[PDB]
Amino acid sequence: NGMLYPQSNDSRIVFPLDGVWDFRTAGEDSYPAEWADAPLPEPLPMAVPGSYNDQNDELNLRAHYGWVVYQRSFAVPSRLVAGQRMILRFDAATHAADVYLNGQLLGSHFGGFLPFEFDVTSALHAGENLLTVAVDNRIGSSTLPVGNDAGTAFMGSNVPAVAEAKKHARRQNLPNFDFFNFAGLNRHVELYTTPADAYIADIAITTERLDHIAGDACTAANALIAYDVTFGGDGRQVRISILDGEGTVVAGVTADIERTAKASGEIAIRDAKLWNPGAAYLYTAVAELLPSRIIDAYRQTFGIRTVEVSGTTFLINGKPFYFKGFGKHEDSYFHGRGTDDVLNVKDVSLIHWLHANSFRTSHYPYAESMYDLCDREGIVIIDEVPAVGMSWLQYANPLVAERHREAIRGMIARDKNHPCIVMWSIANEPGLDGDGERPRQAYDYFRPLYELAHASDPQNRPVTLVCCQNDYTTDITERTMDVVCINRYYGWYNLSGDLDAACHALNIELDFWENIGKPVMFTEYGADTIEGIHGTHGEMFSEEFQRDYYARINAEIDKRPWFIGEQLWNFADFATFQGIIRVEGNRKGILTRDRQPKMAAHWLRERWAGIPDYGYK
Amino acid sequence: NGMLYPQSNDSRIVFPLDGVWDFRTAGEDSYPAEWADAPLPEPLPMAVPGSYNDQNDELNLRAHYGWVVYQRSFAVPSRLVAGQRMILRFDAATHAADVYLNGQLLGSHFGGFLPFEFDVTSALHAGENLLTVAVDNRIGSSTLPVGNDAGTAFMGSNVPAVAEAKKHARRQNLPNFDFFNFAGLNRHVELYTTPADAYIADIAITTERLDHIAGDACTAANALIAYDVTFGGDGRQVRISILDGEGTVVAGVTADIERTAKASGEIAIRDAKLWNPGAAYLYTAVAELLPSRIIDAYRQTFGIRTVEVSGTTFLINGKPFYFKGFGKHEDSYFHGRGTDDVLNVKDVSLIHWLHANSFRTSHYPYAESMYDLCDREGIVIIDEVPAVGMSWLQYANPLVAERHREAIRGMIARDKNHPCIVMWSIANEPGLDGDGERPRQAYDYFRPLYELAHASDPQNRPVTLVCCQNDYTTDITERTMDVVCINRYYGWYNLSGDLDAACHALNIELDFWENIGKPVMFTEYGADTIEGIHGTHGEMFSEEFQRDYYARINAEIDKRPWFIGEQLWNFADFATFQGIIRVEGNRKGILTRDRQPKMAAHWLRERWAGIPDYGYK
Ligand SMILES: CCCCCCCCC[C@@H]1NC[C@@H](O)[C@H](O)[C@H]1C(=O)O
Ligand SMILES: CCCCCCCCC[C@@H]1NC[C@@H](O)[C@H](O)[C@H]1C(=O)O
Repeated sequence: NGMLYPQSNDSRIVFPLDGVWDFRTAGEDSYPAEWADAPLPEPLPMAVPGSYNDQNDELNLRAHYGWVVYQRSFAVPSRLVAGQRMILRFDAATHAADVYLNGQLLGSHFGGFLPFEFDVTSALHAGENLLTVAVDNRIGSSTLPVGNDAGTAFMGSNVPAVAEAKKHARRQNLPNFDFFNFAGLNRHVELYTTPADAYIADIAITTERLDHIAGDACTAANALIAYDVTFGGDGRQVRISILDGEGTVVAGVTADIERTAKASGEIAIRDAKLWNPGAAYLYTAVAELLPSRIIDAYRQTFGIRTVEVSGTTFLINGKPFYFKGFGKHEDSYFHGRGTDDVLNVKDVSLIHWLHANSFRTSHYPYAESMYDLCDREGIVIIDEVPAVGMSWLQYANPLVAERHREAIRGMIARDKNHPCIVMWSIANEPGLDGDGERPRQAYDYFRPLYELAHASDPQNRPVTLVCCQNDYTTDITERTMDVVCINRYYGWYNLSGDLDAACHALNIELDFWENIGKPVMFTEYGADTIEGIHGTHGEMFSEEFQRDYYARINAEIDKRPWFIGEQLWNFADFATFQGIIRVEGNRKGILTRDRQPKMAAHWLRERWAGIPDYGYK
Repeated sequence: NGMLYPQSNDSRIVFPLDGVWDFRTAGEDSYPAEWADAPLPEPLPMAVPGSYNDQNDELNLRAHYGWVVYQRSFAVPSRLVAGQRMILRFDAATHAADVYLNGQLLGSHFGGFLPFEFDVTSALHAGENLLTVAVDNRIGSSTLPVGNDAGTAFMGSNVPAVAEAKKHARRQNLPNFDFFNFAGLNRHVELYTTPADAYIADIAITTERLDHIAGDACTAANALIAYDVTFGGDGRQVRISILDGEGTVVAGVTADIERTAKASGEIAIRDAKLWNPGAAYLYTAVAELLPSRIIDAYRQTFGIRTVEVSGTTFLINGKPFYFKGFGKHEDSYFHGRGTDDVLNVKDVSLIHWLHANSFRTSHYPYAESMYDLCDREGIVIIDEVPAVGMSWLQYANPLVAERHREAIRGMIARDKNHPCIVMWSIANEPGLDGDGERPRQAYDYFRPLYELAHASDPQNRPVTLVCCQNDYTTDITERTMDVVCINRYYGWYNLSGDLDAACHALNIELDFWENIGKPVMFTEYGADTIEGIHGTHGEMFSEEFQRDYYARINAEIDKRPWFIGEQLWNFADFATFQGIIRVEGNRKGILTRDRQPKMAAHWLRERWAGIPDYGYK
């Protein structure tokens, strides 16, 4: 269950397997298994980590349907593997993968946005090893994210010629979502080692209680934190040291390991330095398994802070927080969905430049490094599983339910220790409304997932579901979330270009949510905007209209004390499937795809500069 | 002298140090020494490998002048360093660096585009190590590439207000070159191990002779290759096995090591499979130092092919080659000059898409991985040192001369084994013409560098100097190169917009080069072009004008049998210092900065599809 990011220390080494691999496209529903037995014939180069789709302009890999096969060789010193447990970890293979080492199938995985690993201790041998990874890009009615088994894509555009032509068209992934289906080895691949006899398998750190939080929330007189360390392998003990920002041990305990091996307990820290948005502070929990050498160790970063929904407020360290930010995407020009830490570092700086304080991982868990980055940079995150494109067809499918539970458990197991994460999102824009039994069916599907998210998170953070612009009067699910997160496009997708009418409609629905009495925030709202299109009276697609859009809508939500956040759509223009409403993709970015600020970004920067993280409402 | 890329095998391990480091800007001519002794205070995140300049939009790091300081911690298992030689390698730190480990100065380096390394065997210790790297971005009259000590920039735009304001302006780097001065840890950083007592320090493989090359140049009846293995450390022997593309041992010898410890010899390869443009074939030379636990090994890729200038022809494997391609840059939106193998892979695919066969590393050696990529993809390279912006002020400067020799020796030492490299360039557009002694001074400066390039390369490839559009009648240097490489902008920088006149002037200079009797090629020609600007009669900056420009110019050089190549400027739009002729940088790319094809790219693709690598002229 534990998926601690690979670490190098005196007991452990990490051997990265990133670089330029060999690559071949394969079939729509199969690939030659014998490619695992020998070097790929006539291979293409393919960099990893990275989406494969934009890495070859001779081919049209964006149109590819089905399987591809990656391959590379590697060798490590015998003395490095000797006596060690050898683990091969894939940070992400999108969407499904079969992995072979030296011709042996290690196993398979389906989640396209969460890490998986294999014990390769016995499959490894001395000298060159052959690692073959088949990756499947297919989406459909039983995958998360959701594809369509027939028809059209998301927001897509009677005639007999059409029916016949459609029946013989080349097979394509038909996504029920608005972002391009970038596939492949999107995140890092690495071999790593642990001790074999006994080893640290998982660590969970929680902030249990804060006593006498300072007025500025910089410190608390006392902080009670809890630790939970799980072990694998096989009067044993683990030592736990708490290190402050300077590396000073400010607390330490030695705990007994009890048999499923586990050690758990609490630690009191006086004058604890708290983690806040805009003012990060990180401790390190060092776990050392006890017996020019010693034994196993792991260093787990964490931050001390509480999160609590109280009435219509969202309290971080007892202070009323206001979200400023956006949904993002892991999306960029050559990498596609490939992780890029240069871009992550830049984007975090841009979030500061904008005076935003938060974002949501729309619509899939992001690369782990981005959460570490936001931990140290004081940026708050809503962590979201790839459950986008869902409707009643999915709710009745047990395989989908299991994959959804897998995604929630996987995300929370991977990300539980990040102080920057303050809330979980269990879906984006599922079908929730309508008549007959449909609302009840949606509720019965999502409620146990809400409960699972609460049970899985030792910190017990709030849980939301990001809601589509729907009939809010027949939707009975969204109102039961801890925070109401709504996606609204009044004035863009309806009442188009009419901001007076858009504001009127918005205010009517806001009267509804006011009456609901839950804290509410925007998680999406915006307008496609082509940089350089200008007007004295801004029309749809102009920079001025995007600017006007946010000025009008935000003036309306400023009047509502129970409206605790504004996350717009989107941080930056991003790639989608082609279609009549997509001008080189989705253009609702306040930044261009190359991260350049449109007029609305400047306006928002000015607004957000005057809005404090705490106490705005 | 040897700088073999770090390799992992049974005798060696590589520990990458890439990732998100700590970072601070520092002073114009200094940095705080105590930053090397303890964790950086209030650090910024900075991804490495990458330029730092575009990784923080809160700061204006493009305007930064002077030093910055990088830092990170790392730990490796004691059992892995035990008894090993520990080397810390920097693939590139631009432009100069001081490196510290655990408070100790390891040493310094100048030269922003070639690797350097330090023996850290004694400076390393158990647990966390603190690695600090100060990086200097300053350029001036004694650096390569060349900066200006005062004035304005490359192609930059008496009045007392101006003189006085200039004297008090913020200090900035003033480039004598047309690409932005991206600085920092542009390429990978890694720790690696070798055996300590004796180890392989360098390998050189050369194609000495080909007997009876096949008609299609796919094979030769016999290939004589030579090996040269250098050792460090301290009846010893090294075994050398030659592996073909399938990993089959096709040849092998055991050689004696003699003292500077060295083994050298020749190997005949029967029915050798040759490396050609558009049809790569690679062998591996496995060098194993002879005495569980064994000794030392390194696997050196190579390709079997000859390069020979004969009269006005450029012969690869005895066949008359024609260059199709462009100058490139290592340049991209967030990385700056940072190496990005996703982008390298994509770019190589685009080179195939265009039906080009070559490029030049304008204006600095590229990341090593790109040469490996071109080795396997059959793309020919002209390898160039950062000697750009040079004039007579530099030729009289001993420090410049020494740095130039360092760049040539370093480049060739690093890159000698790549079959894709067919030619060295010792400078781009230096001052060579004029009256009095200036031409002779230039000749006396460059001739020994020409000679040095020939002496340093065991393959003895042709050597060129890429020549500025100058007075070809007083230039006495360019005509003495092995291949004449000219940069010409008739119709753009002069005879502006008049393609008839441009072609007339071109034909007059071509009449000059016709009599020189050297093979001649374009290494630059082009027109700034803003994608989306159109006209029925294309004017400067329109897509049509760029297209017309290449159509007319190329029609003229097609009439000259001695004109053996066309490399245009540039592959893709790239970042420059700001100025009145730079619209978001240099826009002479036939592709946009995001690698999208302008009209001229389609036209060129069509032309190049009909031009064979061999036998065009
Ligand atoms: C009156 C009907 C209103 C329809 C509301 C549906 C809006 C969905 C908006 C979409 N929501 C999800 C996101 O991934 C997409 O990029 C975003 C978009 O299209 O820009
Ligand atoms: C009338 C003749 C004036 C001299 C012409 C010199 C042209 C130099 C061209 C420049 N040559 C070098 C290259 O790095 C630059 O990017 C390129 C350019 O500006 O586009």
